[PDB]
Amino acid sequence: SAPLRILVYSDNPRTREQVRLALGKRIHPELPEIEYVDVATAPMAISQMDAGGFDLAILDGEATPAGGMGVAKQVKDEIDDCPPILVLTGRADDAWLAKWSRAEAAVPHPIDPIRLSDAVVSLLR
Amino acid sequence: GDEPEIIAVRRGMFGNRDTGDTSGYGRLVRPVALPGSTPRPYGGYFDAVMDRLAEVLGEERYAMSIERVVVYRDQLTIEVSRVQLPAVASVLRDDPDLRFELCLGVSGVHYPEDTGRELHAVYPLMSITHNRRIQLEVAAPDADPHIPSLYAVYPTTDWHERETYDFFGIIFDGHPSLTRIEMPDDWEGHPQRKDYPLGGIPVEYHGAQIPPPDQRRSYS
Amino acid sequence: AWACPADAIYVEGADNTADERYSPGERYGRVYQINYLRCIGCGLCIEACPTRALTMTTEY
Amino acid sequence: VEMVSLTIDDHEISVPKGTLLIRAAELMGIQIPRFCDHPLLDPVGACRQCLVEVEGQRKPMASCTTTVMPDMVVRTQFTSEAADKAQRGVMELLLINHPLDCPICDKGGECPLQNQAMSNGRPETRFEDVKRTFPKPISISSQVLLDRERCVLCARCTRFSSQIAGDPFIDLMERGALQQVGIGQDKPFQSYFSGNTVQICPVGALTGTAYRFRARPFDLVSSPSVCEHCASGCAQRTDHRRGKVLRRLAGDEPEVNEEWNCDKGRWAFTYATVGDRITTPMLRDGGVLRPASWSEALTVAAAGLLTAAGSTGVLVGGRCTVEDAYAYAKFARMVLNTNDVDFRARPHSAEEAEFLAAHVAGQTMGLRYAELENAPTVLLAGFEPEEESPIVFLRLRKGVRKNGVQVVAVAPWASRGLTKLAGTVVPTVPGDEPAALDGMHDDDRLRRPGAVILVGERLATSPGALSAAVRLAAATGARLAWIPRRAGERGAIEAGALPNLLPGGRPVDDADARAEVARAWYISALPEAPGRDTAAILSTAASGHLAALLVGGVELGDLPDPELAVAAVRTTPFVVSLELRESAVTELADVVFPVAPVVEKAGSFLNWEGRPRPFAPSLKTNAIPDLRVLHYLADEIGVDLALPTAEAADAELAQLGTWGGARPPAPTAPPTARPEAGSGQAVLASWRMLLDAGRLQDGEPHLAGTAVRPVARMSAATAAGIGASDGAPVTVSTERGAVTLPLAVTDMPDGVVWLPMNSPGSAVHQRLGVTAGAVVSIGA
Amino acid sequence: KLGPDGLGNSPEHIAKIMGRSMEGLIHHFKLVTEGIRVPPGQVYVAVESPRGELGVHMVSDGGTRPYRVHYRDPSFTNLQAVAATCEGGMVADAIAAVASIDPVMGGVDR
Amino acid sequence: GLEERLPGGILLSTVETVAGYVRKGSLWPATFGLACCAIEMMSTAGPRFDIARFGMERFSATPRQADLMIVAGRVSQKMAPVLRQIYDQMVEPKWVLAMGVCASSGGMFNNYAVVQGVDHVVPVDIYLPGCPPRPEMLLHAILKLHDKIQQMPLGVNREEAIREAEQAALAVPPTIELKGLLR
Ligand SMILES: CC(C)=CCC/C(C)=C\CC/C(C)=C/CC/C(C)=C\CC/C(C)=C/CC/C(C)=C/CC/C(C)=C/CC/C(C)=C/CC/C(C)=C/CC1=C(C)C(=O)c2ccccc2C1=O
Ligand SMILES: Nc1nc2c(ncn2[C@@H]2O[C@H](COP(=O)(O)OP(=O)(O)OP(=O)(O)O)[C@@H](O)[C@H]2O)c(=O)[nH]1
Ligand code: SF4
Ligand code: SF4
Ligand code: SF4
Ligand code: SF4
Ligand code: SF4
Ligand code: FES
Repeated sequence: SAPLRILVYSDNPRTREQVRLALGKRIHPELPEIEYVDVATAPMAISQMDAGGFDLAILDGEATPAGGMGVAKQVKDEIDDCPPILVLTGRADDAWLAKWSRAEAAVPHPIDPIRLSDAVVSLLR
Repeated sequence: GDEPEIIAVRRGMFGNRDTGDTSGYGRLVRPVALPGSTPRPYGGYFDAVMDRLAEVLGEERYAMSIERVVVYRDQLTIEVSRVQLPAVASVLRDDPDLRFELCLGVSGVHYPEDTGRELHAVYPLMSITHNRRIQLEVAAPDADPHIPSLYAVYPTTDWHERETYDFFGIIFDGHPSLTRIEMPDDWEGHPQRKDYPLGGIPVEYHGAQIPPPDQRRSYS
Repeated sequence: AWACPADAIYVEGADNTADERYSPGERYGRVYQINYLRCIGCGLCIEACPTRALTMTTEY
Repeated sequence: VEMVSLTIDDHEISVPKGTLLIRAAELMGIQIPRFCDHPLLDPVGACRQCLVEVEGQRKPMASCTTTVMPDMVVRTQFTSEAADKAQRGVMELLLINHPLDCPICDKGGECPLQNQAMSNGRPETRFEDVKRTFPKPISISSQVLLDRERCVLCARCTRFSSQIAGDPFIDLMERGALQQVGIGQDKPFQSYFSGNTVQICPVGALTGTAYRFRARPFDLVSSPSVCEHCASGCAQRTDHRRGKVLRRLAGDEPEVNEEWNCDKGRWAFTYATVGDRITTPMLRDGGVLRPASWSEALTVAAAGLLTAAGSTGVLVGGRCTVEDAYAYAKFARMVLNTNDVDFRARPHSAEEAEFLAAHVAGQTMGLRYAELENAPTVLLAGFEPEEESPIVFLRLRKGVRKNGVQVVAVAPWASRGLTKLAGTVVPTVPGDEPAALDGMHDDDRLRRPGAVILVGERLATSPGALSAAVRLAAATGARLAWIPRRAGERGAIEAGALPNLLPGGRPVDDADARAEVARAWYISALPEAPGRDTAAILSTAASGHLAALLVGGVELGDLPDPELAVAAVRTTPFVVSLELRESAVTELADVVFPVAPVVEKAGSFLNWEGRPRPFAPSLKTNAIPDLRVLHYLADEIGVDLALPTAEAADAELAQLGTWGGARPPAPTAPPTARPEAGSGQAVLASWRMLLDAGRLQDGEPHLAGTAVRPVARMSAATAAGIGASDGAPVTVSTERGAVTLPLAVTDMPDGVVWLPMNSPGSAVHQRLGVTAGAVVSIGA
Repeated sequence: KLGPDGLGNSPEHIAKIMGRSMEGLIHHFKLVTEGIRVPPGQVYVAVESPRGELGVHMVSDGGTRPYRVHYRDPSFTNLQAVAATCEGGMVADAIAAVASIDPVMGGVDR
Repeated sequence: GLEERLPGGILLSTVETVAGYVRKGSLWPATFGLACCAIEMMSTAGPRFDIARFGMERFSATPRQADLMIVAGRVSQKMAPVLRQIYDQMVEPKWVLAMGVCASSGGMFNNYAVVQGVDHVVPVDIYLPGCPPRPEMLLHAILKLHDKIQQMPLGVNREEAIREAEQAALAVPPTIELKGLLR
């Protein structure tokens, strides 16, 4: 199998750590191994997405210089055959914007490990 | 009716919304009543306005329509019973002695503790000809938040019935199209209802953050 | 901070121990942060201060 | 009840006879200013702030002291110029000497003096003279600072420390303007209820040293809560700032704790932030405990549990909420298909399990605090109300002072709590409790209607003691109530987290009960083999006959034989820990899952009266309860536990309801002969102090400093026979170790030595490996 | 008051509240922190804003915070005239009509 | 463009510096403004000040000609899609100036209706405090953006700068962990 590569985007290193903690090397033993590419800045995330080869992108809607929802909209408008996007929302009322970002799934802060894992499995399945 | 309208029951000294910081001060029970029915000799031209409204409306119709009359801070409010709102609005607009042609809008206010009357719609009416003004108040339960739309009588209430709907869910039955005007149509909930959370985020600081004011302690 | 409409001030008091005193009296504000991306310049803070410790300059 | 009509201002109402004018005004919605008045304290009429004008009285009457009388006419400051003038003059006199400390005062924003000076005070000062001054602040204990200048001498603190808590270590001192609340000398305040004086002070005079200068009300996030520690289940108000709990006020639950706490509940909230908290799932790799992802940890735990099939034990501990304990039981019986479930992480017995099934499980609200205050006679067996369930002590003291409750304790010696209850000791060496209980069948006091027998958890350690208590309750007719020490034990019982019990008091040994619970769980059938208790599970695992353990929130040091417990967990091939904190189990576990503390989790406790004590989370955090850890561990194992949240568990428990069928038989255990202590040896008595080396008390040095001095207590004859002297160090010893503490001659029955079970430097279970009732060598 | 350190509470007020007046200190503290308490009631008050009748429905529940504050902003009502003043004319006429309405959208949406 | 294929010698450095000088000047704002911050932006264009001195008087009516998007006011939920559409319909290189507290962090309006900072939806280059920022403050922020634009790399230098900025950003702790002197 091919290590599924997941892009974790957040200016906050602790959000990236939590995302990587919820999703281990294997979300389930039936699923392939997972390799994480951490990106703290929007330019790096966009360039990585352009390089392709990602199975999922987790974008923090609370990212300081460039929010995850904006990056999600940008990638789904700029990359052809871009992978499913999961957005982390800083509040419940952000749900509407999460829908606008066209992200395949939205997980509110604080990141529930189990909710995030279930959403990731659903997106990769 | 005829009793004071309690919109909230405040218990405990110092406006504590919960158990309270200092022991022994929480036993007070002070109902929060809005001003009640005014004694009949209303002030200024309010007496003339009400006499004319009771003359144009039949005694039976007047009693069925006007639920209450309040004169607070030299301002006249008429608690108009739901259902009867279009009739009294037509009478107020058309009656030459009343002639309240200018309706300034509709304002929604939510009283989650006012049983059977949680949602109030306020209609500020002004008569330029007589240089008078009044307010109508129409109450509706949270269970059946329906009010008769005044679109036929006061077209200006259009968008107001919408804003008030968008922010409270009052249905204003009969409105040509009661669609959200402020919030997106996909929006869930009615923001200005007291039960709708403020929806803020913590304010970020170095090493700390301040939750939104709705989460933090308050005294009223 | 109490009076700020925008929650733009964060303040944490601490004791003026004899070994290290920063202000007269029992308390001093050891942490004092203003989130100027939340400040609306209303000036309620300075009107709130009972010591004039907080002023607002003309620097912008 | 007699009812008297009355007129306050122009309005008229009727109130029960004996009501105070201030209370009538409160019920009517009139706000009379008050400082010294307190509903739960006997009126004192000191501050004179509550003056009102009463028709037929020349002087203004203190509404806080004037009982309502029929046809009385009262005019408050709202409708009487004289009353308003009196109240405002009293306020002015109250403020002349007050310090200009509002900005620096902790009570600022929450100060009754500020509010009542705004609403009933002059706009500006007339006082141009010199203010009275004191050195400020002065510590009256490790926890409480006193600012005598802000003190309005309302005496609420002293009146509380005398009436409510029998700990009058503060009193009003000096005279006149120099009068001040004080402790007299270096002797500290030293009561478990000191924090209440902080919450009862209407000014910033008494303040908590822990909460000092850490916040003002506006930035506090305040949430209703329930105390985690005792089985009292006090309603509380947890206040936290920037995600850190700063204080926990007493709340207002008239049916549970009224407006009081013990110091433990108020200040023992720092345990979750002392640095030992487990923040991520951990796995045993290379013999070291390494951080692991949730996915990897769950997968490893599921693999190990499946490889351990039926040979698994589940130690639930007493800290879990009712929902959490229900999840543990459901996981053990549905997922692990084993009945080896036990929440008792402490000295216990099979007779205890039988008694809990027979008389406790499935029977809620049988006795209530309101009944304790009215019970003509209360018999305490193996129970120290002040050390265990302090609010029970407060209610018993209230009953003693008001309704003349008579308290009897079958205990080796009169603890300070018992003395404060005016209770009479029945001096019994530990283990001889069944003899004393059987010897009270003829006690006329217990025949009296409403008589109550409160049994502590410790009677489980005495064979036949619980059976004797059940027999005594049956013969006398006195209602029997069992009062544990940990908040989650009664919830665990209702959760069915016992080897012989199922949820709702349903006995395991009843085919109908098993069928009903299985139908409610949508499962084929529940395990039928009898379950092993905590001691049996530990013995089996230590012998190597247990394949794995699921240990949730268990302090191995609290078990009667902690050496056995550590050996068991070490020898167990696979150990899964659901622990909030780094612990001994964690050091020896194969998989460790972090679980949210109480402040971060929704749930409900059951207090000793079986009352539900619900609470929503105060801190929103990514931490998850034991419920979800178990649910998703089962899901990885492949069984849908159907407990995604506390709401689901509560709904399932409500659907199951109480058993309501054939009640299990009473224990009826025989009174096994007590061991006889020879020369140089004594029978060990012990109970846990309120403030001791308990883990949840960690991180709070002031509270620990408030703990009672640990002392080994002996009868004078026994101390003389051991060559010791009062105050001199004495060492008690077993084959495992020794505990050395200063000696206190206590007039105990001869041949009995009492120790604090877990006070610092005592740790009786760890240091000696024995519990109350064992024989221990004594020496000077 | 102004001083070499900028704008802030006047030194005389500081002296009054922190030095001599306990009542003054209490009043400053409370009126700044919680603020006044407004007796419960409803009031509709209107002014002639540059764009028309700016009305305010203000409801107090007796607390230190406004229970309900609704602005009838004249721009909100005036924008209902866009259909009347724009339909039939050219887009160039629509621009002039809307500008004549002079809507400030902050008042419109609030 | 071919300017991004140039070798990293002195040629690329000079192209970078001249492009930065050219773009810092003639930095046409988009004809875009949400609330009172828009009024202060107009005042900055007004005679008392002169945005024109900086070559920025041409407020591009269409985003195609716009180079800088001064958000200049509060962004509501319903407006965020529109603002993002306007941003995407500008042609690179683009820059976003979050004028005012509302545009930068939501300001005083910390509630459901406001986005809590336009960086939630568009990359922000400069945050400008004020409510509203006085026109001098806007000019200060604009000059700061000019300084940023002048030092903007290109081509291989741009890629190296992106990598270095990523490496630096991955290490910075969050603001919630700067507990300096907090009790
Ligand atoms: C190929 C090649 C390189 C050849 C070599 C030779 C060579 C280099 C080229 C040859 C020369 C060439 C072709 C050069 C290129 C440049 C060129 C051709 C031209 C471009 C330059 C040019 C056209 C200059 C003049 C343009 C000009 C007259 C500009 C002035 C425009 C003005 C007056 C702007 C001010 C507008 C303004 C006030 C802005 C505010 C906008 C706001 C506030 C928006 C939001 C907003 C609005 C709109 C409200 O009105 C409002 C009202 C009330 C409440 C709220 C609001 C609100 O929110
Ligand atoms: N699984 C789980 N563990 C908890 C929970 N709360 C606390 N714990 C842990 O359980 C362990 C044992 O706690 P206790 O048995 O109460 O010991 P204690 O804290 O000294 O309190 P005592 O019962 O008086 O001994 C502690 O180390 C805590 O870290 C909980 O809600 N769930
Ligand atoms: S000017 Fe002062 S009081 Fe006003 S928002 Fe800014 S920091 Fe807060
Ligand atoms: S106790 Fe009350 S009045 Fe006295 S300084 Fe503190 S807040 Fe001010
Ligand atoms: S310390 Fe507080 S409670 Fe005690 S007398 Fe003084 S003001 Fe009253
Ligand atoms: S009595 Fe028990 S439950 Fe109540 S506050 Fe004290 S420790 Fe907590
Ligand atoms: S920051 Fe201030 S001036 Fe700018 S839009 Fe927001 S409220 Fe208006
Ligand atoms: S409260 Fe009654 S005299 Fe003090």
